[PDB]
Amino acid sequence: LHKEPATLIKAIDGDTVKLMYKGQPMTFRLLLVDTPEFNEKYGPEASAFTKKMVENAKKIEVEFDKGQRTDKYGRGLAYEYADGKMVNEALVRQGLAKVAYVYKGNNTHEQLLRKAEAQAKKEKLNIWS
Ligand SMILES: Cc1cn([C@H]2C[C@H](OP(=O)(O)O)[C@@H](COP(=O)(O)O)O2)c(=O)[nH]c1=O
Ligand SMILES: [Ca+2]
Repeated sequence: LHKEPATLIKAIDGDTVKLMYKGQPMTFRLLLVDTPEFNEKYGPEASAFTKKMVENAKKIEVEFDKGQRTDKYGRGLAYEYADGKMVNEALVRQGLAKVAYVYKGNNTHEQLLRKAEAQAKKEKLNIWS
């Protein structure tokens, strides 16, 4: 897999974001994770987390997996990085997302995220408290 550039257009919530990619505005849905909706417990915390991580970064990148690049709603499916640090993994590590929606052929970073979740659960963080 390889990283590609993008720039923030606007934060949305824990697992979606509006980015410009190849010069076009797109809503991205982060691969392999599920954050609570804003309406839910830890929703606002997830959204604040990704809003901060992505607004403070100098360099946003997206990395597509080997499978579908867009979902049925036209959302881009990617791993997002903020100054080299994967937002999808950071959410999981902090107990602000569950590993979820693991489809075959778009699951390159599955084990990486599961290891993060195991550590979040150990530490009883947020969703796991
Ligand atoms: C993360 C992800 C979600 N989806 C679809 C499945 C879910 O369909 P339904 O809308 O039918 O439940 C929806 C979940 O996204 P949200 O968790 O953002 O709602 O997005 C994919 O198709 N591929 C993916 O990789
Ligand atoms: Ca969600």
